[PDB]
Amino acid sequence: AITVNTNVTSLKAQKNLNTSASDLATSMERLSSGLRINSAKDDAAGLAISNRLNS
Amino acid sequence: ANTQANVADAKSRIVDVDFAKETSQMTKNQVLQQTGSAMLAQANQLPQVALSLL
Repeated sequence: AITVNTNVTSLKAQKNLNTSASDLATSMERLSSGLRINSAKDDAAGLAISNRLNS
Repeated sequence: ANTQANVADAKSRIVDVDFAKETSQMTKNQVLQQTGSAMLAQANQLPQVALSLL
């Protein structure tokens, strides 16, 4: 069909572009900080193990 | 004289700096400054994707 009111290819392209931008921002943060684990989003058990090793 | 030597040793253990450790910390923070500068300069260019969509 040739339709004007809905465009699905654009929706899917938007979602892919957003995923790529998120990944790039995460990498930029990790290079700026120098650490792999900046939150518990990253690795939760490693966070606690590293707190104990830090103590 | 004996006691003065031993007490000055004791005070030095508390007050004086360690050059071997402090130079290492300095070099680490130098490298981190250069990396963070590069990363911030690259971060300020993110709003330019909109011009592509526009």
